[PDB]
Order: sequence, then C-alpha cells, then structure tokens
Amino acid sequence: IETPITANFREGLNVLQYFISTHGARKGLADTALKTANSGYLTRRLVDVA
Amino acid sequence: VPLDGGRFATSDLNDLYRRVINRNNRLKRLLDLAAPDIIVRNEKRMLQEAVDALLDNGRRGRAITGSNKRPLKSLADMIKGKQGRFRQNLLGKRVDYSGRSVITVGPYLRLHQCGLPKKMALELFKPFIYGKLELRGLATTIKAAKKMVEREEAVVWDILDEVIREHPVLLNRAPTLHRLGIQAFEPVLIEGKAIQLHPLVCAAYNADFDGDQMAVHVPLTLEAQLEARALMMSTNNILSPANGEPIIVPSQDVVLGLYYMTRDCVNAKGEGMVLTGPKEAERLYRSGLASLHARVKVRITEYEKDANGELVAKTSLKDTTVGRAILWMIVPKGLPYSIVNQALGKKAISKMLNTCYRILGLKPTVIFADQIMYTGFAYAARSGASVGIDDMVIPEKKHEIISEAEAEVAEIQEQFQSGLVTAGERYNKVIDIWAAANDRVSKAMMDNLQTE
Amino acid sequence: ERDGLFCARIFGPVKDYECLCGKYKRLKHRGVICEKCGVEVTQTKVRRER
Amino acid sequence: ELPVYQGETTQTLQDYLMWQVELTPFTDTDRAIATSIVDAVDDTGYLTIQIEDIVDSIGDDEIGLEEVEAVLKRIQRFDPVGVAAKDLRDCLLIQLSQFAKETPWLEEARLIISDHLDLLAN
Amino acid sequence: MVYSYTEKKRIRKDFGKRPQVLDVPYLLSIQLDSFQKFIEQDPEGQYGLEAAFRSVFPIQSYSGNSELQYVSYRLGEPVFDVQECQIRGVTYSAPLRVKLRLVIYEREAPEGTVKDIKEQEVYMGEIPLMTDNGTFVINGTERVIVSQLHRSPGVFFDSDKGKTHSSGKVLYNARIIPYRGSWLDFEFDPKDNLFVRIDRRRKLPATIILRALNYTTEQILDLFFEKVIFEIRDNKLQMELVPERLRGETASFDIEANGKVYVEKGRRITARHIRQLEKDDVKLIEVPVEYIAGKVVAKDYIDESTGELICAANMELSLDLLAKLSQSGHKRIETLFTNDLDHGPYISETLRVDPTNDRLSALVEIYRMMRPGEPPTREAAESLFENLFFSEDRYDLSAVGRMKFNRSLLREEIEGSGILSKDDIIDVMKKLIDIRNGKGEVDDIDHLGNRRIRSVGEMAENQFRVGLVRVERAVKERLSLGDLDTLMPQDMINAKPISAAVKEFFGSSQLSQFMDQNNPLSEITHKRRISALGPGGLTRERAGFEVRDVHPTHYGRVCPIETPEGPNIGLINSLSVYAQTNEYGFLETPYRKVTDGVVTDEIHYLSAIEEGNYVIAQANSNLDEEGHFVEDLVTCRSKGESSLFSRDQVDYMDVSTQQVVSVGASLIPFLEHDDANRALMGANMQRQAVPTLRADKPLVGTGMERAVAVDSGVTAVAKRGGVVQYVDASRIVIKVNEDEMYPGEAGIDIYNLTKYTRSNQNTCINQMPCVSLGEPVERGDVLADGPSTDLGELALGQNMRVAFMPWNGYNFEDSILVSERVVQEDRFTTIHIQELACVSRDTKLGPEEITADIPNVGEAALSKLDESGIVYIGAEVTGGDILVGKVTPKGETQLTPEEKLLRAIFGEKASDVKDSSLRVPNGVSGTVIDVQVFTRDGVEKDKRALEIEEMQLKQAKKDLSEELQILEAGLFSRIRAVLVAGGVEAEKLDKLPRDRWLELGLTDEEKQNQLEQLAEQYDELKHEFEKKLEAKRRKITQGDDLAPGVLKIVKVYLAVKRRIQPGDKMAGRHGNKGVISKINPIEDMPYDENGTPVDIVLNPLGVPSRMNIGQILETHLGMAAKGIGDKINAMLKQQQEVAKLREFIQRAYDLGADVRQKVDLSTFSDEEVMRLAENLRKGMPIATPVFDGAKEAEIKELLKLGDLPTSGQIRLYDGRTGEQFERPVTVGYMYMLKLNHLVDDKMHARSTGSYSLVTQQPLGGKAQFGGQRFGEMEVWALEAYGAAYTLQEMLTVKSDDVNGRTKMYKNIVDGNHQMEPGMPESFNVLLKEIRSLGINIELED
Repeated sequence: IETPITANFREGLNVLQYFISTHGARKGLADTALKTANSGYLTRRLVDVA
Repeated sequence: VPLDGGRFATSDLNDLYRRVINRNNRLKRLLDLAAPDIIVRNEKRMLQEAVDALLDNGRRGRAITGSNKRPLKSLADMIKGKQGRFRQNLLGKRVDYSGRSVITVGPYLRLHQCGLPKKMALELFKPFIYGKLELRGLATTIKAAKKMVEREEAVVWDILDEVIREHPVLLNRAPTLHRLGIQAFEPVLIEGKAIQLHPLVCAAYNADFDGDQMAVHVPLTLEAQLEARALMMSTNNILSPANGEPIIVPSQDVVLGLYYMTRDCVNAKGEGMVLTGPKEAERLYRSGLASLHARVKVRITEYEKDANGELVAKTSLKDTTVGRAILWMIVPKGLPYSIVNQALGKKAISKMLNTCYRILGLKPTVIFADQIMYTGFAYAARSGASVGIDDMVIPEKKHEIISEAEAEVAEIQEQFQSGLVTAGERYNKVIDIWAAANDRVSKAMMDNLQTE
Repeated sequence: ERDGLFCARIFGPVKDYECLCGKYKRLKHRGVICEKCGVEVTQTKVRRER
Repeated sequence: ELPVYQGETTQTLQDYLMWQVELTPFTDTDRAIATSIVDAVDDTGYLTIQIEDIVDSIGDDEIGLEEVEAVLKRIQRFDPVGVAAKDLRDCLLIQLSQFAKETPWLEEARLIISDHLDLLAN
Repeated sequence: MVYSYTEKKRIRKDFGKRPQVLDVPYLLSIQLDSFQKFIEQDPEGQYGLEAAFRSVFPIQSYSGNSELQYVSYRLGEPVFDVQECQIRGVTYSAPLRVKLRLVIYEREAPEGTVKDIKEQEVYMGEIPLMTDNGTFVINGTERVIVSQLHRSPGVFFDSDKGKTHSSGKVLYNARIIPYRGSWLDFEFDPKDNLFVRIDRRRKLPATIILRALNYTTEQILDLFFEKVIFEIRDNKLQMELVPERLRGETASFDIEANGKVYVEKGRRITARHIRQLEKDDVKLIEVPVEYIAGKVVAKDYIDESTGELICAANMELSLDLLAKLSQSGHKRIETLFTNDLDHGPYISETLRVDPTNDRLSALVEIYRMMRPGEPPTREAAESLFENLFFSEDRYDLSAVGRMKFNRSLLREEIEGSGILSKDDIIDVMKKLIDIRNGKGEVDDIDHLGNRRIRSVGEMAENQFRVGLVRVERAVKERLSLGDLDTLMPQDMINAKPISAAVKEFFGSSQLSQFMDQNNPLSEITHKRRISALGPGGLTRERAGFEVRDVHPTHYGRVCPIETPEGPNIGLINSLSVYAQTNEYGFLETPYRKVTDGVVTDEIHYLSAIEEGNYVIAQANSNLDEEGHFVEDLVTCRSKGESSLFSRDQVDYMDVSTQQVVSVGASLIPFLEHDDANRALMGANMQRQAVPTLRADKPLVGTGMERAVAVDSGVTAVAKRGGVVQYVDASRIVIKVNEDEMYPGEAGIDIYNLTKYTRSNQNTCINQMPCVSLGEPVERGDVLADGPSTDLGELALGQNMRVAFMPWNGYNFEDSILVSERVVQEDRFTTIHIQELACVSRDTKLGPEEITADIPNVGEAALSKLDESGIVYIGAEVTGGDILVGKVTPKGETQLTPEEKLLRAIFGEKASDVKDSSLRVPNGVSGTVIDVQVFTRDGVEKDKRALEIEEMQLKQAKKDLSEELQILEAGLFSRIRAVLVAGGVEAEKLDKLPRDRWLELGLTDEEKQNQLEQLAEQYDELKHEFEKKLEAKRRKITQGDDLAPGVLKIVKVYLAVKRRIQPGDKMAGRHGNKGVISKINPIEDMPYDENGTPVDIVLNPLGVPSRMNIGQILETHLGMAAKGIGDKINAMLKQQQEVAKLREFIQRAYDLGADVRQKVDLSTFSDEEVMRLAENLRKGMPIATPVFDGAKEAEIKELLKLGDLPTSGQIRLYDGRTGEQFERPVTVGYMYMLKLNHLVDDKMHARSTGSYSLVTQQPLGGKAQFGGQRFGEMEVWALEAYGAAYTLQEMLTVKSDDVNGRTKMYKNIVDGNHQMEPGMPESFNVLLKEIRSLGINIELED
C-alpha cells in the first residue's frame, strides 16, 4: 500500500492503520498456526529415514 | 458396545459379519434346491461384494451403516491410517502415572531439583509406600497399608519423604521436537497443586508458564534410575546437541539484572576512592558507596591456569566498578577478571559460561550458572528494573520529517498527474521516499534515545 | 446361541470354571468336555485367542 | 470411537481376592492351594463346596486336610474379613476374633456363637 | 442532565470528543427479529410458515379429483412457563393447530363439489418458541443456534490462476450454484475447451446441453457466431469489408477497394489506414483464393438439383470440394470471423470431438452420465434431464438468487421464476466466452456482496418444508387408495415426520450448541457469532489460505479483531455494533448523508455493493458546528483505498468509532495502544472469565458496559413500574402509577430473583436488589444485578493495585505475584455448582424403592439421611458419603434352612437388597443447597415429595393472594366511599364490615342495588381466585414424564467455594496470560511512603516486546481515579459541608475537555449528592471510547488534580530490608480477570486402575483414571539418550503384559526391583487381527 502507518502506539493509531495491520496480524497468526503441521511432517520423514 | 441400556447392536464390526453369514446361508439354501442360473449368479455377486466390503471397505461401494452416513471400519481400516492399530501399538502406549500437572516457576530450587506436590507424590509412589510400611513393620498386611494410606496418617508423610528422597523423576513438556524435551530431576515436597520448574531449564523446554501443563514419569527399576541420573539430568545437558553452545543461558530477568549491576553514570557516589576487592560488598549495603562508580581501584587476585598442571596466583591493581567486583566475588578462581568487564551483555554471559565449562569442568560451571541466576534474580528485583510511559522518548524532528515526506509525495503525484511520470514509477518512487523517511525517523529516534 | 457369533465351543470359552450348561464346574474338571455342554474349563482369558 | 465402545475392566470381589494373594508371601505349593480356594468363592461370600472337597479335588492324596486349613485360615482374614466362610457361622467367629478384646461382652458373645446359635434361631 | 435514577447513583465520566448521533441498538435483533417473522402471522404469503404451507399447498390425487385446502393456522399457549421447563426438564414449545378443507370433486362432472370437510382442525407438531433473550429451553437446557455465512446462490466467474495447470494458464470458468437442486460448472481446458461439469461428476463433451435443448448445429453457428458477408459472381470472390467488425489483421496481398487502394498490401496495418478506409465508402472487394481454406462454413447447404450429402456443416473448406460447390447452386455460404487476436471461437473445436450429434444420442449421454447401467427406453433419459433442474419440483432456488443472477448479466428485470430457460445458459456461456476473450473482470469469492448469511429462521423454514413434504407424499399416496369415503382428514395427516425433523434440527445440530453462562458478555457474543462450518459453504477448517482471511469489505460488517485463537481462525466472525441484515440476506452498515459539504442527521444503511460506488469519509475527522469541514483535504475511501479528497466529492461519513469493532473488543480500554494480535487474543480471553462473590465496577471503561449488561438479559430490568412497596432477597413488588396501567388490573408487578441456580458451565448465578425501600423506578431501569454485574454496569473482574517490577523472580515471563491481603478479603473467590442424579432403573426382578435402610453400613453414614433416603439441606459432604439410599432387590430363594437361619436371626435382610446407593466419586468437600425429585404418574411413593410441593404451592399462593388482597382493599374502599352521607357512622364500618349491613336503611332507592352489585363483584372475585388457585395447584403437581425403564429420578445439587491459589490463570484485558506462583505475605510485599502495600506484581519485561502501552495507560488512569476516590473519602470522613463536596465533584467532572456538559445542583435536590458520592468513594469510574480515548495530557492533569505525581512513578520501600528503591517504579490499579483454568481440575495422578478390553491399555480422560498420550516425539527423545531399559519398562510393564506389570508391582512391594520383557498384548491383538485375512504369520524359533 502506498500510504504507510505514521502513528506509534504511544500517540494512538487511527482506524485505517489498525484495519490494515489487522490483515498482517491475521496472516502472521495463520502462518504460525499452519507451519506446525509441515514441521511435524518433516520431522516424521527425517526420523523415519534415519 | 453397550451404548445406552440394552444396546447390543454390535455395529461397525459385526454387521458385515452377520450380513456375510446370512448371504452365505441364503446362497447355500438356493444351491441346495437347484435354483436358476441368473439368481445364483446374482447371489454369488452380492456375496462377493459383501466379502470385499468386509475385508476392506471404502474401495468399492462404500457400504455405510443404517444408523447414519458414518462409514464403518473394516478389518483393514483399523490397521492403516492415523486411527490404525500401528499408531497405538507402535509408540502409542499410555503410561500409568503420566504426570499431567500445571507447571510453574520457582526461584529457590536447584538445577537438579524439581518441586512436586505432596498429594501427587502420594498416589504415584503408592507401591513404594506399601513396601516401606511392610518393611518398617508399621503395616502388618497390605490391607493395613492401604487403610493407612487412605486415611493419610502422620507417619505416612514422613515415610514418603524418606522414600522419595533419592528417587529421580523425569518431567517433559507435551510438545517436544528435540532431545532436551525429556529431562530428569529430584522431587521436592512442596504444598499446592503445581509442579515447580527450574528457571534456567525453561529455554530447553520452550515454556513461558502462560498456562501450559507438564508430564511426569517415575522410573521403577534400578537401571532406569541410573539412566535418568547419568544421562537424563539437567546437569548433564548444559550444552545443546545441535550446536554445542550452552543452552542453560539465563533468562531476561537475570541478564537485565547483571547488566544494570555493572554500570556507571558519570561520577556517582563512591567514585575515585581506592579500596580492597570482595570488601566492596560492605559499602553497597551500608550505603557508603553506590554499585555504579567509575575510576574505582580494587585489589583483585587472579588464579590463572597458564602453567601446565597447576594454577598460579597474580595480584595487581585494576580499574573497575563496585558491581563488577561483587560479581567477581562469586566468579570462580579459574576464570580471568577481563571477562566481567564488558558490561556483561547477553552474548557475554553465554561466552563466559562456555569458557567456564571448557576450562574448569561441568560441576564448576553448573554452580556458577546457579549463582548467576541467584544474583540476577536478586539484583534485577532490587536495583533498577522498571518500566513507564515516560521512558518512550519521541523525536522532535519526526513531525518535520513526516511533513517533508508528505510534500515529496505531493510533488511526485503532481508530476504523475502532469503526464511526465507513469503509474509504475509514481508508485516505486513513493515507496522509496517513504522507506527513506522511515529510515530517517528511526535514525533521529536512536539519536535522541540512545546514549543521549 | 448355538453355532453363531460369541457361541460356545467356538470363539473361546465361558466363565473360567463354570459351563454354560451348569455341570462340571468348581475347578473339579480341568480339561474334560461334557456331553451336555461342549464348553472347555480353561481360563476366560484364552477367549481372545481362539 | 473405534471397535471397543470405551472398554473398561471392572475389578470385582474375586479379582480383589486374587490381588491380595500375590502381595502376600506363600510358597509355590501354598499358592496353588489358595488359587483353588478362591475359585470356590461365590457372590455371596462363602466357600461353595467344602473343606475336604478341595482336598479331594486336588487329586493328590499327600496333601493333608490341615494343609488347606492352614491356608484357608489366613485367606479368610483378607479384605472383607469373613470372606470364604464355612457354612454361615464361621463368619461370626472370624469377624469377632478380629477387633480387640476390650469390647464389653466379647466373652459372652463368643460363648453364644460357639454352641448356642440353634437357641438364638428361635 | 441525565435525568436518570439508576445512573445518578454513580455517574461515569466520559472523554468522547465526538458526539453520538445514533443510539446503541438492541444488540440482539439478528436473533430476535429473524425468528419473529418465521412465527408471526403474515397477510401475504411472502415468508414464514405461510411460505412453507403455500409451497406444498396443491395436493391432488392421481386422477382422483381430490384436493386438500387450508384457511390459516394458529398457535396455542404453552403448557409450561419458561422457568417450569428448566425445573422439570421438558422443552418449551407451542402446538401447531391448523384448519384444513377437504373438498372432493364428483367424478364424471366438470368441477362438481358435493360436500366439504372443513370443520375440524389438525395438530401438526410442537414448534419451539424462543425466549425474550434469544435462547431456547430445549430439553431443559439453554441452547443457541449460530447463523451460517455461505456463498449466496447465483453465478460466479472464478479466475483459477496459478499452478492449477503448471504452465501459466488462466482457465476462466463459470459456476452456478442454486439454493436447491443440482449444480452446474463450465470449467475450461488448456486446449481451449469449455468442458461442462454437473455436480463435480465426470467430464462432458461440452455441447451435450446444447444438443439436448433442441438446438441444432446451424442454430448454434448462427447464435454464438456471426456471418459477416459472402458473395460470388462469375468467380470474382468479392466480399464486403467492415473496419469495425474486423481489424488489426495483416493482409498478404490483393487489397484494393474499388480502384484506389487505401491499405497498401504487404505493409503492417495501422490505425490511419483503418480510419481512411472507414471514411470512404466500402464495397465488395476481391480476395485471393488462399483465404478460402482458412474460413469455416457455418450452415450446411445442398444442391437444388441433387440432394447429395456434400457441404457438411462446421467443416474447413476444401479445394476439390470448392470447384463443385461453385456449381452446386449456392452462391452465399456463411463463414466465421476466426480472428484469434480478439475473438476466440472455442466452440467449433469442441463440436468435432463429440461422437454424437443427434438430439436422442445427446440426451442419452446425460442419463448414462448419472446412471452406469439401465439404458433409457426413450422415457427415462428425458425425464431425468427434465426433472434435474427444469421441473421446479426441486429447483426452487431462493428467488433472491434469481435477482443476483439477473444482476450479473445486466438484466433490468429482477423478478422472475425459479426455473430458468435456455436463454439463461446461453447468456452465461456468452459471458464466459467474453471473459475468456477479455471483458470486465472476474468475481471475488471473499467479497461480502457475493455471500449471504442464513439465520435461524431460514434454517427452521427449510427444515419445516423438508418435514412437511414427507406428509404431502403421504397424504397423496393415501388419497389414491379408498377415495370413496366420508371420513375426517385426521387419518391422512400425520405429524410424526414433522415432529421428528424439528426435533432433530433443534435438539442436536452442528450449528446449535450449549451457550456459556459465565460473564454474560460471552452470552452476547455467542448470540452474535457467525460460523462457516456445517451444511454448505466450507467443509473443514483447512479449506483454504485466502478464504479465512480478513477482507477490506470487513470494515463495518463483521469484526476482524475478534476471532478464535484455535486452528479455526478466520471462519468464526462477530457482528459489529451497528451491523444489520438486508431483506435479501446480505449485511448492511449505517452512514451519515453528506450533501454540498454539510452533514445531515439522517442515516442510511448501505450494503457491501452500494458502499463501493460512493465516497465514504472517516469518523475521526474535524467538523464545524454548522456541519462544514474544517480542512479542505479530508481522508476518505473512494474504491477500497483511503486517499485525500475535497469536501465536495465526499458523500457519506461514518457513524462512530465503535462501528469497526464488535462488543467483544470494544470494551478493551485504549485498543489503539495495543498490538493487533494481542488485543485479538485478549478479546477472546475476555469471554473465558468467571464471576466472584462481590462484583466491582471497573474504574476505567468504555461506557458500553451498561448497554451490555442491559441487553444481556441476565439482570432484572423494570417494565411499566412505579413506586416500589416491598423488596426481598428473592421477591420484589412494584406498584405502577395510575396513569400507566390499563383499567381492569390491580396495578402491581412482581419480580422473582434467581437464587443459586446451576449453570451450563458448572458455575453459580445470583441476583440481589439494588433498591432499599420507597424508591421510584422509571421504565427501562434495572432492578437487580446478576452475576458479574454492579449497578447495571458489567463488572467481570476486580480492581487491584498492580506494579511492574521483579521480586526475587516470582514474576517470571507469564507469572503474577499475589499478596496475602487478596486471600483475606476473599477476592476472586468463586462458587461452583454441580449436580448428581440417580434413577430407580426398574428391572425384571421387581421394582426398586428408596427406604434408607440399607445393610452393610452403620448409623454413622445414615445419620445425615432423612426418613426417605436423601440428606438434609445444609449438611456437609466430604469424600464418598451416602446421599440417596437406593436398593436393588434380588431373586427369591428356596426354603434353605441353612440360609433361613441367618434370614431369621438378623431381621429382614436375607440377601434381598443390595447397597446400590448414590456413592459420589472420590474426595470432594462441599455442601448441599437444594434437591430435586421426579416421579411418573400413577405412583404414590411420595414419602417426602410433598415438602417441595407445599413449598412451591405457598410460594405461588403468596403472589397470587397479594393481588387478591389489593383488589379486596380496593373494593372495601369503594364500599366505604359509596356509603358516605347515607346515615352510617364511622364506628360501624371500622369494627366489622358485615356486608354494609346489607344496605338496610342507607338510601332504600339505590343503596340496595349498589350493595347487590358489590356482592356480585365480590362473589365473582372469589370464584376467580378459587379457579386460579385450583389451576395453579393442578399445574404444580401435574406430573413429569420420565424414561420407561426408570421409575423415579432424584437429583441433588452441591455448591463448593473455590479461592485463589498458586496455579490460577489471572489475566487482564490486554493479553497478560499470567499464572500464580506464590502468595507473598503482607509485610513482605513492598509499600509506599504511606504504608499501603501493593496486591498484584507483574513482569516489566512484557511491555517492550508485547506492545501493550494501553494497559499502562489504564493503570495510570486507575491510579488517578483512586487518588480522586481517596480525596473524596477523606472529605467524607472529615465531615465537610455539602457545598465543598459538590464543588469538588463538579470541578473533577467538568475539566479535561469539551466532551459534554454536566453540572450539579440542576437536578439533584441536595440529598442525591450524598448518596451519589457515597458510591464512588472507593474509586471514580471513567469512560473512554474505542478510538477516541483520553490523551496523556488529560491523564497528567487528572493526576495533578488528585494530588498525584505527573509521571506516575513514586518511591517505594522493600518489605524485607526497608530500603528505598532507586529508579522509582510506576504504581497504580488495574482491572484483573479470573479465568476458568484453575488447578483444581487440571491436576491428575494415578498409579494403577482399570484397563481396556482391547490390548489392555488404560484410558485417556480424567474420570475413571487414565494415562496421557505418550506420543512418538517422547520415545524418539529417549532413543537419543540411549535409555533402552527405561523405554522397555515404559512400554512393557506399564500398559501391556498383564502378568509383567503384576510381577513389577509385586517386586516393587517386596523391594526386589526386577522386571521382565514378556510380550505386549497389543502385538498379539495385531497378530490376531492380521490372521483374520488371507495372511499367514507365525512365531518360529
């Protein structure tokens, strides 16, 4: 997005900035919650092979 | 499978059996009467389909149960898959004890000790209590021992404390993806309903005590105890198997405490004076001198192991603070004094622990890490650790930089609307300008916050 | 029932030392087969093996 | 949610009498006798058959009749005391001998039970 | 002025800079207004039960001329009330009685009616009724149904770009999903083929639907393709040229246009040449013969002289054929453009692939597609193709979907029929071809304007239809057999299918589950949750990465910051504070109409689509008093993006800052000062709280707490109430004013408070009155406070003095240090409530009765039991104690003198009854609060049931007789007033009424008639009272239905108190997620210069990484509010005048900003100020909105006013050494919450127990103690240690090897400590399971 966020948490954030950061937070949470199955499958394969 | 009352439907495993049995009976009955060819062929085809569904269902037909659309499990469905027999049989056996208690933190425990509740340490060690009661003659029979345990007499707790004294117990967190997941410790009789964990070992367990539980297992045979004491203690897994660097490094509190303990502002109280070494701890408590004091000369004796076979002592005058001397008081003789001078950062503590382990051994570096955790939990709590909204300093030039960036973006979009710049650039240039503005703002913030 | 699922004389025995008939019980007969009931007098734990 | 609905193996006053046998110290021969004795125990709590019956069912003429008595004299102080009693009366004798002699009329009650139950029947 | 009574007791200061223009809605209209129209009688058959009745209204027999009509339906009053269904255990529903009309037509006569049977109505099932709060009483439990967010029916053009084909191929497809029926797809192919896919089945030749619809090849070539021009005269090969039709194609040579050449041959085509050719007139121009091979014939032609099969349709032109067709007799041959630069045919290539061309050979393929065998006999294929999605029997597709489909094709007509025609599919395929060639853009699946939400009403109507069609067929199949009969229509109607369907829908469903009772904020959120899993929409949580993601359209429709932390994050959503639902089914959001730069007070609800074409401004913008914008450049959204625009292009503005946040996260103070994910997980953690003994209002809030507590319905709101006359711990009465009640009523309102009732979450609920005596309550005010409520404001947690400092490491990363004063004051102490039920379980061996005379147990355990078998209320029970004495009789015995001895000696035992008592589980210490017992009709075993029966009878009779006494007093006053000036002294009526002496000599003209009328009214009132009492007593002991095999059920409730202890998950509303480690005593805790110690100690290491400056701001604001409260308490204790206190309060309330105007002495009468100040003396409540909270300068000003430091830090001393702490730490109060994760249930311990029948392995749960899951990741760790013996003893002598674990136990008891490997039972089970098949495995040696 062209317009970045220029408001820290000490001076408060506006509505558009928080709404935009909500997307990145949701993406990060989904990635951290869905990478565990891939890590477990990789460990399963590495143990079963060696 | 009695579900509710006289429910003897025997579903998902015997329905196919009775179906095949009745199909075979009807086929035999029809063959005994010389039935027509088409009818017996259809009956044999139905029997073949039933046998195929019984041996391995899901490949053809997908025979469902009359109850709901739930596909019943055949003789092969209970073998393969995540719900198969090879999951429970192979590395799926449940244990009796299994722990399952809430884990907490404890600052008074040792690296090779763990706190277990008295109620949990009584149900698990029940056969041991029965054996001790039968040996000491307090319980003439097994029934008497059970009755004494169920009543929780006074001598029962003393016998439990006598028995659980030297019996190791291996505790592990449920999510484990390495070797340091399972480690053994020594039980400690503590009240409450929470298993106390050592603060330094948390890095190995990757726990923050935000609500996670802990599993506990008690070995029985002597060889299991030997394997837990000589191969599964925290005092043996100090280094990481994946790297070799010390994984027992302290947490945020101890590092912050050790960092704040060795500082000096400009010329704080107790500056410029000369004194002894370990004696400097008296001026701290007696308010005669602050722990932060530069240009302070102290007498430091260094036991260097440069000579092959034995170490030699060296006495000289050094320039240091009071906190560094107080830290050196607990520092072993083998380690030099130049290691506690560089403000003792996070990387510095790990390097010091590694050098101590590689030069002086395992027990010395373990005791030194324990003393480090102690003095950290003490000084971080006592001296300077705090937080406030006034601590966040905002640079004054931030508004000017934002206004300049906005003016630059306005000029860029004006040039774009004029027809000299395309959309592709009218975008990349704005991104670059905002990145430069953010970098500038970060610099101006670090200029006013760091060493200002 | 007779000659069915969970039946006697097949698929395993019944209560350790008591025939389904009611004769040759009380550990007085180890491995005999009665004429009224063809149920062995073995332990019930062997029912998971036949 | 597999083959077995849940599946649970209830204990019962037969398995509970067997549990105790293991813990207690007997020899290899005394162990067999005891196994045989507890087989004879019923839901009510009484050795079903007889004393000499167990001796005759063990097929070995050697083993004395007191041999079983010796074992059977210790199995009936197990969990519920008075288990495996001998004809709804030795129960009282075993149950009474158990608690202390400081009870008020233990003498009297012992004397009653010993030979004077027929009279109490009326 | 607030002009409120419940608010004047404690006024919360607000800092909202922007005024509110729209009040907070009921917040429960999504569940209340949806079920209303489904049960409300509507005149027109639009929706509800009328739409379901009219859908299957025509019921005609098979050539029988019989029809069944209806007039209307009606619902009767429920048998039981709302509380009676929860006590007994029956569902709360109303019977559906509908009138019918059976009119049979006389055969052999056109429309001959002989008689009608429209004189008896029929009952069709019991329909559940929703309460006023939005829950049901299904099976005596409170259940909630969640609305389903699913893609709206219609046509959607998907992109399908990426690795779908691994070649950079964007296969554009078109799918249509009706509400009911079969689906239809138009998936693409890398070979440029529009393969058809019906119900995700096998592929299709892509043109079967075209040939099955009577469309021939020539019709397809004429419709989907256009023939521009073709002419041949004396082998000239002259054809017209249109520049607009075809252009941009390079020509080889021979390019002349009637003499002068416009486009030079052999050169690249340019726009100038096209313009010059279009400017001049164009005629038939000659073309080379090489272009004939490239063209394709569209329509087949034949010679007029010979009817040969030459010149087939859809075939490339051949040279040898050409020389023949030129003399065949056809001068004009239809051709195609085939300009691949702009137009892609994609049809002519697919026509030759189809092996079938006839209509019959095409309609048999669709039947062979669905059926593998059974070839159609010229009647099965056509019937299957017509009944699939053309018969309207099962193709009614939610005509809202028809409107959505017409909107996609730019059709102006939105009203149409459910079934579509050939033109619809033709237009869909044409639009797909245009999108493939390039036109417009594809649709968005994640767009809210493309997906709808089905509430409880739509699902209930769907269910009811599915249950009623079963009846249609039934009645239809019954009217065919035995038509010559004059019986009533009762035999044909059978409500069993309808009842079974509605039961299966309401009782147990995937989207209908129990609701949490604790922290009624959770109740409100659950009543507003929206799920995706279930029938339709998404199948599992792992459907896709982009589906469960935040969308820009989620601005004012759903709540993005509120989502479960579980693996199903993104699928569960929460409605906003101002979100609504369209009549079609989509979502809406309100905006303020802005015209010519000024803002109008009118509001308009725009949907997701309507909000995309207009410009909408933001709420946090400057605005003048007259409505003009202060700054010319305003930030606003034009199309999905926020940019700067002028004050004229703006069309709408937001309503408030609370529009983009739901009520679950809006209560979070300083939401903008916290991290996105932190506040996200904190909003969810808010719903996991538990009430305590005393509720304490938050010193800092948002103001929405009042509305939440009001709309939650857990409190006791007042309706049409006036002056209060009597209050009690469980009963309140209110006397309504004379100008409010309607005539013919006494004018009293009763309120029964819920006292210690078991909740669905094993917790307690309780209500207490807020008024004392003689206080007037207006309409809409609160009367009592339920759980976690204080003075009408939601009070979940408590305000505790917090600090941010390490203390000997007892405040680690996520641990919290708690003082001892917290335990002494019983803070955060909760009460749990459990229930134990026992049934008689009648069997073959006679019945079972409770007599409290069970043998094998002394009088010690029976001392707490009553003469019937239950224990007395109030008695304490610790561990396994006998609560209900139940016996099970055994089979009879013979004479058996041996056993008859003990039978006659010991009384009446004789092995007749067992000891099957209640026998509660292992050690639990608690008390009994109340019991419950049910008994079927026809049983007189009520030994003590009459006690609770008489108690309920007296409880009802009290409130019944209150109104009777009020009416009798009114009638007596009327009698005393009618005898005035009639010659009656005051001493006569005072001593005894005596029926006014029967009006002996009062007036002798009208007094007699007055006395007669008064006596008649008194007799009528007495009769009504007697009838009401009789009906109430009959309804109380009417009886409850029980299980067939169960004779009577007895339930006993237990209540336990649980306090704080190490291991409790205490966390605030900012994401603290901390636990308890150790309780520090009083003197050990640090203190200030005044000697006041802190109660809560946190970790200061959390704030830097976990960005939660909001919690620190809340702490500073709470410190300021407590400073103000301490000053007020000092001014109250030092006994100052009322004027000084009033001045101080007005000054503290009127400074900070221009947010509002509030001044005392205007409404208060110098007496309300004292009671108002006596409530906020422990702290001053402060309200801060979501995105318009208070600034740091205001906090500093309030701190300076409350005689507190500006920064917030203060010097503290050590409670162990007494030394001053350098670097002063911030001090202040904070609102802490207690979660439901105590160690009282998480703790588990077992050494031995019961094992399963298969493989002899323990269980996994807590009840019936079982071991935990020893996964592969634990043993794999042990392999890296080399502990072979440890793994062996862990896997052999702990779970399997029944003899091995017994030998291990024996050796541990004896002290041998020896083990054996034996053999695992699971391995033998696996061998036995494998040997069942044709696999031979054995153990050799």
